[PDB]
Amino acid sequence: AQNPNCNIMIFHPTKEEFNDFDKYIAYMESQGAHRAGLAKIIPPKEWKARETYDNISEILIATPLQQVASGRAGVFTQYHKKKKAMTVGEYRHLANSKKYQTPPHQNFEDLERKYWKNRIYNSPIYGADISGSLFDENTKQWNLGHLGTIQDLLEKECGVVIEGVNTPYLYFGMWKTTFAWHTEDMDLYSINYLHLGEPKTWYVVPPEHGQRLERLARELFPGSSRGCGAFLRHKVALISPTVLKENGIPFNRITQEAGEFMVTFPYGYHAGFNHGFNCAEAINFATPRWIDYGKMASQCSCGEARVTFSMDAFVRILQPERYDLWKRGQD
Ligand SMILES: O=C(O)CNC(=O)C(=O)O
Ligand SMILES: [Mg+2]
Ligand code: NI
Ligand SMILES: [Zn+2]
Repeated sequence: AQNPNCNIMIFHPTKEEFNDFDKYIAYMESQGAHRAGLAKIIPPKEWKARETYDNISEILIATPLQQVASGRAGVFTQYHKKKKAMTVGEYRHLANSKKYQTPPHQNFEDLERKYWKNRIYNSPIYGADISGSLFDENTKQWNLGHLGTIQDLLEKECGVVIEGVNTPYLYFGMWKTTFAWHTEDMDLYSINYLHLGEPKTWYVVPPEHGQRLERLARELFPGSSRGCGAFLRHKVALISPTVLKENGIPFNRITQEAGEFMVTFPYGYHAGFNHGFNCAEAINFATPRWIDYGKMASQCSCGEARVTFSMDAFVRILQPERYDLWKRGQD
């Protein structure tokens, strides 16, 4: 079996190998990359996402989210308080302010230490889940706005024809902005490209061990667990690497830098934080190997997780028994 220790793999495709997205994902899995739950792909040196970022300040963050934490440094929840709209120019200036900027630090490890020590005492502002793309339309390779759609994958594999669309989202981060422990909707893959700015640190649990993380989370967030059978779908719970190590949860960590892609694999729990002002673009995708994960994916039926138009159809076709009780939560 390839990659039996479930290490995060880093790939360096050639420009020739960067032409066929599906085929390269299949290659990475042939080498065991999915066992980690997360892979890093460094694009060929010849490739560019776009010519420059020189006009990005005019993008609007309609609903910036202030991420307020509750709990202890290693085990906390975050709630998202909606703030007034601001441009990316305004946001970048805010990120660079004395109140919000990255603190002095020696290296990524010292900054990771400062994050876990001090995250809970601050409320950074995240511009998340903004529909859009920063890939140039003339970028033909690994353009996250030109991927094959999940609906088309389901049609190719299963013959069924469903409504829904699949588009990318932009994320504007600052120091301490946080993504809580989660898998993707319907345990899809994701791909994330860090367009510009400061790094993003990721933590991931191998898919084969995801249930271990879930069991820990029910012990650590016991009232949340009683309220919903899939509360990690709410995307509010954080657990530090120290706490994971204390409880024997297998995980890995890696830092993504500007210009790099990350791929999360089906049922690969992940969480992380931003080091400073940055902009990432991400989208869900499917392969044939996903279909079984989609059939088995948990769902939030408490009604908090409140999910997309397109996820309806996935549930309806792959999980017809759930369909009924799941859409009572989403209506
Ligand atoms: O970049 C972020 O804040 C969160 N990204 C993801 O969880 C992802 O790409 O799957
Ligand atoms: Mg602009
Ligand atoms: Ni994700
Ligand atoms: Zn729920």
